Amino acid sequence: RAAQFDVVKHMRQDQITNGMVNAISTGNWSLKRFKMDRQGVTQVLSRLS
Amino acid sequence: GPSGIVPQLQNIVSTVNLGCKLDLKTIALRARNAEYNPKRFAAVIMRIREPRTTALIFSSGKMVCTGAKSEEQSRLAARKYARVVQKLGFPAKFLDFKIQNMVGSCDVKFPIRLEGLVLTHQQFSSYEPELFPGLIYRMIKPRIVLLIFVSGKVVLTGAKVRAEIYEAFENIYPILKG
Amino acid sequence: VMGPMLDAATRKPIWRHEILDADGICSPGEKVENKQVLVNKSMPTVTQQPQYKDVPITYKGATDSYIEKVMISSNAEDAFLIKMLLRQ
Amino acid sequence: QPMIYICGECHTENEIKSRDPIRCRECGYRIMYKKRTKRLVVFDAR
Amino acid sequence: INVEIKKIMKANEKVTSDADPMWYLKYLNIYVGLPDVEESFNVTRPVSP
Amino acid sequence: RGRCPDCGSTELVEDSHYSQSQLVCSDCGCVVTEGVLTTTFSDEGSTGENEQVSRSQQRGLRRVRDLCRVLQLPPTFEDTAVAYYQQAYRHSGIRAARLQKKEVLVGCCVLITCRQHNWPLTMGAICTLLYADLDVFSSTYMQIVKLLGLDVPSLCLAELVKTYCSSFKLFQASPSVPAKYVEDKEKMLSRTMQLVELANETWLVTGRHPLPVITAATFLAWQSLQPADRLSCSLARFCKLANVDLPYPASSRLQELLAVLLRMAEQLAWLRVLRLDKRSVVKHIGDLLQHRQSLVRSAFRDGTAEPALLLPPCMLKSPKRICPVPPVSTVTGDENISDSEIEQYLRTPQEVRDFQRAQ
Ligand SMILES: [Zn+2]
Ligand SMILES: [Zn+2]
Repeated sequence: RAAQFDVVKHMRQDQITNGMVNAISTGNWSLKRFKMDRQGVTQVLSRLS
Repeated sequence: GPSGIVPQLQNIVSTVNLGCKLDLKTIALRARNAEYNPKRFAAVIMRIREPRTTALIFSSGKMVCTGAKSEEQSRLAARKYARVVQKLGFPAKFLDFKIQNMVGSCDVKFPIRLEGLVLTHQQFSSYEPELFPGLIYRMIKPRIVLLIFVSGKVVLTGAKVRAEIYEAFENIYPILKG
Repeated sequence: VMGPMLDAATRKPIWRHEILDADGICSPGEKVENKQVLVNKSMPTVTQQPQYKDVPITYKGATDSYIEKVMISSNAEDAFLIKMLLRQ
Repeated sequence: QPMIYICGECHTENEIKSRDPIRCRECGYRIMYKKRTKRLVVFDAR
Repeated sequence: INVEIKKIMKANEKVTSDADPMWYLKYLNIYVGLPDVEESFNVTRPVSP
Repeated sequence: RGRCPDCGSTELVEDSHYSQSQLVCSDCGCVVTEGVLTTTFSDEGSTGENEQVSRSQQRGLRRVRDLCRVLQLPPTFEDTAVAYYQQAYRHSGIRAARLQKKEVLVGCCVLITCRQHNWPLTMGAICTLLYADLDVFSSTYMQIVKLLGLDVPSLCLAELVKTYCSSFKLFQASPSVPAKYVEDKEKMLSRTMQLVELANETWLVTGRHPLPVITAATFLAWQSLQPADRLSCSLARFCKLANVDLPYPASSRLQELLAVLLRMAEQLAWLRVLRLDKRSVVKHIGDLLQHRQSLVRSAFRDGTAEPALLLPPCMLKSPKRICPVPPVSTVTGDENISDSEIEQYLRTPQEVRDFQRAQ
């Protein structure tokens, strides 16, 4: 553009939400910087008693 | 019938073809009542004081006039411009004169709540006060656009003959009477 | 959701719609048994007026149940939500 | 013909028929329950 | 949520442009608030568990 | 089959006892005595067929979704917005239109989407992100709507106020607002309703920018809740506390509404006795709001079934004459033309040379 861009036109906010909720609900994470792809991190809380 | 009032006319628009090509630079050179800019536009602007009108003449030989109150006054002014061109030396002639538009307006002496009208005539009504205060009504018979305001004033445009303006007027009379 | 289908010969809803209410959903306090419908949901088959196909929510189980409480709520995406609590 | 749900945490008849988004009459609550039936159901005291 | 988020944001406090020297975008502090719910009129209310 | 065992049944319906399947028909109480079993999928583990699409077209689509993710509204807003966009991308004029008109055209479809869900959203809030300007984007907005002729609601008055009122900072203490400025939101929003309802019936809403009405009402409602504490404030002094930038018409709306409320004030003798004016009328709106429906019908001169004129300001100024019959007329257009008038519009060669020298 002939004039400076504004970051508010792109400063978006669904990414953090999606990542956090998907990791906690699905129960498997891929920390590809750390290079670990573990699963079975979460369990539903057993309300038998 | 209406409430004793028939719309007035505000403007006239007409065109005429002079039957020959013209040198715009010469006309602007020798006309006291003309303005022209060759480097950006292809037509010369001129005006006369009676009938108080303006004319737009291209090098192609066609002419557009506005400012008239009636079709006869537009035709008279167009003949006046043709005479002006003739005295400038060109073989100007008054041919195929035609009226193209005129504007009408009226008032009903009582206020109108536009929200109801847009709520009942969605197919024709536009109500965007934040963009333009007036309500826009696209009327189909005759092919006329009516502009309506809360004061009860109504404006009519888009006709080729005056009977179209008055026809749209009495067509909208019962609707606004509701 | 549409209400119970009444038999003109009886002025009473058909057996599979016996438990329903006028709104098309089951009534707390009442007694449901196998393959009776609980909600009478319908979807658009057209995906000129839209046509609709039946696809109810039915109870399937061994013994009867009683209906403890029925909840109705909503998200902000306009999606309605029903929940029911059955007891034995 | 009108239907009568009761609101959560205020329990005032909420009287909704149309397909409007669910809402209380005064509360902010979005949750409602159905009222009991008027048909009688017999039980076996075993 | 009370001392670690702040360090992790601190560790990445500034992003740098591709050109135009002294152009930069800086985080200075970050907050986490209290629970609330979306509603269909970009308006909010607190909620219970 | 379709038939019953021997006769004219035709329908086909299921039946089964213990996880089988059969065929119910009806002319007798029969399954047609035949049935069939079912074979099913599952115990394993919305098209593709996605066209490449014009590169610029999908670039625009990306703007569509990057816009709707700002407001973070529920997803179906995004998808249906995309659908409307694709529908609009089927005409030569839009394709050849400059990219700025494209940057605005994404905005309008998202806007009409929210209008369908009666989701409150205003004009500039969109244009904020689009480098646009009032005329550019409004003119274009009209163009597509008339082109598509789709039905779309207006901004309904009460909807926008909820999100507008909730944006203020008056609801908690802060170093900018000590408690005397703090107020309960419920009371304020109620009061604003009781004022805006007056505004519309008194013709004030119609044909004006709507937001100035809200600002004026909120300012005065906030004052009137603690007038002894708040009479000393002003428009900007109040707004900058809430970091709100105010309408300049809000002054016009304010003068208008005070003019209205003093005319209500005179209707009651026990208000009349105080000789109310601009300064004092504010601290009694709590009194007037209880009886406003009586005040209006005691105040208007228009007592007809269908002393003060209950009319919009456009003629509260009163006509200089009440529109006598216009002089609709014709003339003789065929007369001769005076050549002297024509020659007056011509420059002499001396004047021609003067203009040549000047040029
Ligand atoms: Zn409630
Ligand atoms: Zn048979």
